[PDB]
Order: sequence, then C-alpha cells, then structure tokens
Amino acid sequence: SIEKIWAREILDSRGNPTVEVDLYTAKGLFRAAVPSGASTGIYEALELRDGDKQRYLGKGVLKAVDHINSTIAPALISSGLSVVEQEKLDNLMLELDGTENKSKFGANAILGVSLAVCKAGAAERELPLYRHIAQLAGNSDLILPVPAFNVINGGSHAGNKLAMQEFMILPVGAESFRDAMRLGAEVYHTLKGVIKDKYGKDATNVGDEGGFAPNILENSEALELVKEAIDKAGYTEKIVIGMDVAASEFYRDGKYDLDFKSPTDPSRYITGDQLGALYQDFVRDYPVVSIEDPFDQDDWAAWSKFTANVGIQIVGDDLTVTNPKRIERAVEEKACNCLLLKVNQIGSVTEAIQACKLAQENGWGVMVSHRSGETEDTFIADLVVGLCTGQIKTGAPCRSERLAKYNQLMRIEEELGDEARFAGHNFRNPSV
Amino acid sequence: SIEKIWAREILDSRGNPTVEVDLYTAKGLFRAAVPSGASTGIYEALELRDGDKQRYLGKGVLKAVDHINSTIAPALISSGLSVVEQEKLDNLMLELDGTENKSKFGANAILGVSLAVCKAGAAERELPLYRHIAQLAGNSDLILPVPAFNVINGGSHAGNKLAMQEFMILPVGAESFRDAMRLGAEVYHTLKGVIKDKYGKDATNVGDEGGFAPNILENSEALELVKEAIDKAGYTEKIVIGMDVAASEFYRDGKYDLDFKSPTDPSRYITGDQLGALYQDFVRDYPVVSIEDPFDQDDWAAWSKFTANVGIQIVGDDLTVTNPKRIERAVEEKACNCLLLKVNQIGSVTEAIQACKLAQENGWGVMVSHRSGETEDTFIADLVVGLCTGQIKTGAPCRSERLAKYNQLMRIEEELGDEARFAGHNFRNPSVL
Ligand SMILES: O=C(O)[C@@H](CO)OP(=O)(O)O
Ligand SMILES: [Mg+2]
Ligand SMILES: [Mg+2]
Ligand SMILES: [Mg+2]
Ligand SMILES: [Mg+2]
Repeated sequence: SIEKIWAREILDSRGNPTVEVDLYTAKGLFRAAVPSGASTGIYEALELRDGDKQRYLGKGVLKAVDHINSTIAPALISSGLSVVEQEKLDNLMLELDGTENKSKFGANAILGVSLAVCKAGAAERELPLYRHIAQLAGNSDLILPVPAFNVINGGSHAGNKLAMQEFMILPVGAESFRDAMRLGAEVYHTLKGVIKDKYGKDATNVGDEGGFAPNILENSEALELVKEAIDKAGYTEKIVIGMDVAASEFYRDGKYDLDFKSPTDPSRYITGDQLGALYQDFVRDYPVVSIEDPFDQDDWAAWSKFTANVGIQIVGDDLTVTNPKRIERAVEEKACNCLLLKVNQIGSVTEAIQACKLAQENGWGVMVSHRSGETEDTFIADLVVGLCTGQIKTGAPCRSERLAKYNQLMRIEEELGDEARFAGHNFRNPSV
Repeated sequence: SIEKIWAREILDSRGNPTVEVDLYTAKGLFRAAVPSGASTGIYEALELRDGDKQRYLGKGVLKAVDHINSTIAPALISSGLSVVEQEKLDNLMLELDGTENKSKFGANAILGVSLAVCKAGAAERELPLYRHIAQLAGNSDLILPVPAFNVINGGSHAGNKLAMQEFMILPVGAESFRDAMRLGAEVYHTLKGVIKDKYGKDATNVGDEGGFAPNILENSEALELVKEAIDKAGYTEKIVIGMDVAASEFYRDGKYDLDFKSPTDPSRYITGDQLGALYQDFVRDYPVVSIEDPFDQDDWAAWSKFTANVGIQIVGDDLTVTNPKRIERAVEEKACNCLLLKVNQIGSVTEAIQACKLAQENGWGVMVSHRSGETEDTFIADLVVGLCTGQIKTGAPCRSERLAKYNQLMRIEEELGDEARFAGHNFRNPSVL
C-alpha cells in the first residue's frame, strides 16, 4: 500500500513554484514534480496557484501542496490500494476532487501524486518505469522516438517580434537516439554561429526552452536560418523541420495577428485562409513536415480545411489539450492527424494514457511534450518510450530541464541494448 | 565493495558532452556527472576531451569515459575496498593516473568516479549524502548556506558587451534557506520587469547560468539594475550584492579590456590600478560585500594590494583553482580571503575537502560553486552543507541545472527539521553559530 506522501513547493526552470511529491512504499521513496505552461490553452485542467500577490508574485502553490498533504494523502493511504493500481488510484483522486477541470485541488495537485504513484508502481512490479507504463498501455515494442528540438523561439512570451512560437529540428535520418542527440547538438551549436554572424552576439542568448530568440519578425526568416544551420552542419539529408505556431496566442477577433507583440493595430490581422496559404508556401519552400496549432483552439473549420489540403503532420495541442472528449471531436471532424500529449493538460497519468490510446486507435500520430516551465523531473522520457509514440519534443539541447529528458532517453536506449529501435523516418507511425 | 562501474557520455546544460558514471554496489545504482567550465583557469586540472572534429566539434568525452570503463573500474573493483573509503579510493585513482594535473585519464574521468563512490558510501553508512560528507570532513554542524544568485550574466557566459561575468544577490537577511529561495526569486522576477521596462523584452533572454543578458556595456549599470530590483522587491535590508569579475578572461598584455567581446582596440584597455579604483566606487555606491577574481590569475601584486585595502570578501577562483599549492601561496601573499571550491578544478572529492579545510584553517571563507556547464546532478548541494561553508553560488533561480541544486538545499533543510540553521550574516564564518 502507500505508507506516506509528502508534498512540497519547489522552483521550476523559470523560477516559479511548482508541486513536488514524495511517495513512500516498503520499496522506498519515489519523487515526481509537476511542469507549467506559459501558452496554456483555455481548455487545460486548472493549474491551482495561491494568488498571494505579496509572495512569488501570486504564483505560489501552497494550496495545491496542502490539498495533497491534508486530503489526498490521508485518503489514498487508508484506501490501502497497491501502487500498481494506477487507474483505481487516479479515479479515486478524480472523484475526491469532484470537478471536471480539477478546479477543487488543482490538476497540479493530482498529477504530482499520480506520477509518483506510477514510479512506485514500476518498482512494485520490479520493472523500470518505461516497461510499467507500456504494461499500463498494452504495448511491447518500446521504440525510441525522434526528438524534436525547439531551436528558435517566438510567440507570446518571447523577447522579439516573431509571432510563431517554435521552430524545431527533427533528426529523422540519424542512426539511433544517441545519434539524433549528436545531430541536434551540432546543428544547434552551428545555428548559434549563423546567428552571431548575421545578427550579432546579442542575438544568441536563450529563451525559456533553450532556443535562440533573434530580433526578427518574418517566420520565413527563422525557417531560413534553421535550414542554413542544417546545411552548414552538413545534415540536409537527415534533419527536417517542425513548427509550433501556437496560433491561439495571436488570434484576434476571428482573424490572426502576425505582429502581435507590437502594441495593438487591427490593420495587419489576416484571415485563416491567408494564414493557411503561408503555411503551404512554408511547406513548399522549406522542409517542414510538422505543424502544431496552425489555428486557434476554437477555429475548427480552419483546422479541418487545412488538414484535408496537406500531406504533413498536423498537431493538436491547445485544440485537444490531451482531453479524450476534445480528441473525439477532432477525430469526428478530422481536425488534425497527431495529438501533442501533455500529462498536465488533463492531470493524471491514466487519463493521459487513455488520450494516447484514443489518438492511436484512430490512426493519429502522438508527440510527447514538455511544458515551457519544466523541472529536473524526467518522467516523460519514460512515458514516450512506454507509449511507443515515436516522437517527443522536450526542448533545445540546452538547459538541463530539457537535457535531463534527452539524457534519460539515451539511458533507455542503452538499457534496451541490442533490442533497441529508433523511429527515424517512421516517427508519425512507428507501429509499422 | 564495488560490483561494477558503467560510464557514459551525457549532454551538459550548454549541450556539450560530459561524463556520467553509474556505480553499482550491494545497495544499488549510484549515479553522478561531471560539470564543465567556460572561463576555465589556466591552472585547472585537465578536462580530457576527444578532439575529434567530426563529433561535437571535438568536444566528445569518449576517451575519458573509456578510461573509466576499461581501466579505472577494474582497478577499484580489484582493490576490494568499501565505498566508504573515499580517501583510499581517491588515492588509488590519483596514483593510477600518476600525473600532476590528471592528464593521463582526465580530471573529468577521475572526478565522476569520485563523486559516485561518494554517493555509494553514504548509502552504505545508511546516511544522507550531506552527513557522510560532514563525516569525511570531520564536521557535525550542517548549517545551510546563503545562496548567491547570478542574476545578470556577462563575460564569457552571455552574448552582450558586459565584460564582468557575474552579478549576484545574497539574501543574507533571509530567515531560512527556503526563505532565501523566495527572496532570490522575487528579486529575479522583479529585475525581469526593470530590465524589460528599460531595455525592451529582447534584453530579457538569459546567458549560460540563467541570469538576464541585457544588451549593456557598463558594469556599474548591471549593479544599478540589481540594486533597483532589490529595492523594488522590498528587500534592501535583507539582500546584498556579490560579483565574479573573472578578470583573467579579459587580461590583455598586462592590462584589462572591459570591452573584450568587441573588435580589438588597445586604447580602450585600462591598468589594474584603474580596475581597482573602479572596484572602490562599486564598493561605496553599492552593497557589494564580495568580489571574485578581480584580477588575472598570475597578477599577484594587484591581488595582495587590493585585498589589504578593503574589508569585503575577496574570492580566489582562477587564482587558486581549488588547489592546495596555489592556496598556500595565496595565504602567504595574502592574495584573497575566500576560496572558490570547484571539485572539477582539482579533480576529486578527497582533494576538494582537503582544499576546503586548508582555507578554513587559515581563516578564509569558502564558497562552493557550480560550473557554467552543469548537469541535473545535485552533488554540490550536499557538499556545501556537509562542508559547513555557509555560502554556495549555483546559478540564477532559472534553468533546472541550477534549480536542481537550490531545490535540493530546500529538501535538506526540511530534512534537518528543527536542527536546521541558516548561515545568514555569518556566510563568511558559520562555525560560530
Ligand atoms: O565562477 C566561475 O568562474 C564559473 C562558475 O560560475 O564559471 P566557469 O564554470 O565558466 O569557470
Ligand atoms: Mg502552449
Ligand atoms: Mg504548443
Ligand atoms: Mg570561470
Ligand atoms: Mg569564478
């Protein structure tokens, strides 16, 4: 059973409080922490913050922590359920909170326990984490995913004018996971120089996810820099490009604002048809193979029309928020062909696994994802392997809240030894 | 005894390779990894790199990793020594290397085993890491250090003109380590707002250690920005300022170039006297209580004279490189009154505890330090408690290779319960508490 749970406030990678949980069994101690987004969709389960403006500027998580220490912990303990029963323990937590969006305890409260139970569960089974997860998910071929490295940053929170949030590289042609990391790192460090040469040393500092934020406006120019770094590294044949537009962040009165970090002005705003045609030029002119949140989380028509007019991967994030009910609708409407999977959008492991199986059941790709506020926790590296999804984005190869995950994928690859496989060019559908 | 040792290459926080080590005993797996400097002292132990231009720009550590797997690991397994015997295991390795600066295997090879052995030993003793360290050190006060947070990055850690490396805030007034975390973070976030309003959002990206990299040249202006944020956060009484100049990075033919990241022009260079005088202004205009590497690593005359002429903490880093020989010379010349402690400048736990005790017996402070290239490893967190040094610099409260250490110190404080004490205004000299 569970002997003890102890939750506390720690600092995530931007220096804001988040929830960490210690859960103890007769096997020992298991610790997990909860990440936090900046471009959070309106449909995500509630991140409970304290809002005491005199303390971490309103961002403390004492209330979430106390819900764990005062309510969740006593309950789960006295239940006497084994930590192998992921689903029953998660449902219990879900009934206890009693709300649909987990607004009673916070999803950051429930998830911190849910992850730590999962780690306890692995060890109760004497499996490493990635194999326990695969058992919870009915999987067997524990493929290593292609990493997607966020190398240039724009968007809502970025010190520059660049509207589109993330421009990523995917080493689809590397020989193994370890190899992909090496390609990603070389391109990254090459990019830095390409930026320094073109823009000045000032332009080479990092944003939240470890990528660079040059002082540029044109999304075509970012892609241009990324493709140059890929050539100059010499991997044109091995590395492709993915984008996270995060379009909800610049949605304005039913049109779209590509300049939005400027102080307001509706004359620039373009329509979804105009924004769709830009992407089609991007897909024609650059090796872009994936685009995430190309439209607002509510602009369903633009998603379906786009998806039915392209061959590339189209990824729902803010559209789907790892939520089964929202995914069925995207399925019905053929909104996209890939789920971005964020445990903290829905708020328990069990519901994330279910979101995963539903996407995969209906022929979708699935990409596991960090939040832009991460911790040293590495759960998601085990999650992507265990879920056989074949793709993960968890940062630039820079800042150790991103590398903690990359390094742990290398450890998994090495742990699988001779039986380890890399998704490479089958990242969208590694089930082949 | 040790059952097996597996080393691998992982990536550090700048996305370069570094050593990590998995050590197996009866108790299980003990893992540690090796950090890596950018402004590395000329006298530092050798960090062994591959030098293969077709692989991570020559920055691979395949060689150091193979030294561990193929030579050091059977060496330590054959000895049959318990992991608790830090000193014996460290000497074993130092003798097998047999060079002064560890250039046969690399400081990076030796250290990663040394750290792992260390964590395995704490498990064997049934002790948390910081207590085991305290026992190797012969301490039983486990005081929590004042954290020194590098909130504006310059020099070799940031893409800007700003020449001095590090502008640090020290919550000397804090009630506890956990409360020092809150003050640090609130000032950091306040400073993001100050820098944003004054220089634009483009000035709020960060350099290697998590501090803002604003587009500035004047070191006075960085100090100014920090003061302003302290004040706006409401903490002028409770928080003071520290600097790492690292003048070695900008020492140019007997002079100093405060614009070294600009196209070379030797007229802009100033003498060490001018540099010193500049330090005297900072000390009077700002609550600067500590300055690290204010002169070049070989510029001993400028060091002794500046130190005899101030009552603040003066920190040796590239001057001392965590090395007992260089420390003795610094004590004799009165170069400085604080040691910067960096396991990887010297290359083993045992050596680093020895360099520490040395400083403390000569009445020096000791500030434990991360490197600019870090990992998810939280060793130095337990190390600073176990060594009772009362001060640690391990980043801005931003980037988890920093926050993994700060979060660990909060966990250690919480674990000490009511026995927990906070160094505070005693960060130079915590033994009196
Ligand atoms: O103080 C220093 O000099 C260190 C650590 O902050 O930087 P580097 O690791 O680059 O030497
Ligand atoms: Mg988002
Ligand atoms: Mg997104
Ligand atoms: Mg240095
Ligand atoms: Mg230094």
